[PDB]
Amino acid sequence: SQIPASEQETLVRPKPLLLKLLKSVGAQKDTYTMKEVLFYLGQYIMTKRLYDEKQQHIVYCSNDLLGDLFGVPSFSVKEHRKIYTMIYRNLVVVN
Ligand SMILES: COc1ccccc1-n1nc2c(c1C(C)C)[C@H](c1ccc(Cl)cc1C)N(c1cc(Cl)ccc1OCCN(C)C)C2=O
Ligand SMILES: [Cl-]
Repeated sequence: SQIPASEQETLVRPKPLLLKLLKSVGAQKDTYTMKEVLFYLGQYIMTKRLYDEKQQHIVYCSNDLLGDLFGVPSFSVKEHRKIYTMIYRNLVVVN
């Protein structure tokens, strides 16, 4: 819809700050798929309860490493294209 299914198959190498976050939720490796990166970031948000309990579409991250990563104090989980750009700040695509 917003995102082609093929995007999930993209292979990526996280930069240090993203790697730091991923290591708190998932197995370390040099190269991830975007399916993996997205899953792990989602799990990070859920475990650390960075979403508004009463307004669950909004992630609040100004008091968290995630805010440094994404460069925003908050965002909506519905804004998928924006999320991909924020993630892409922090990785290199490998091919
Ligand atoms: C605070 O959020 C919630 C609270 C309660 C329930 C759900 C959610 N919640 N909603 C969504 C997410 C979550 C959490 C974080 C897993 C993730 C998502 C959002 C942000 C990031 Cl960085 C990573 C992921 C996986 N996400 C999303 C983002 C993109 Cl760019 C592409 C597809 C996505 O999901 C498609 C639907 N899926 C459930 C199968 C959503 O639409
Ligand atoms: Cl933190």
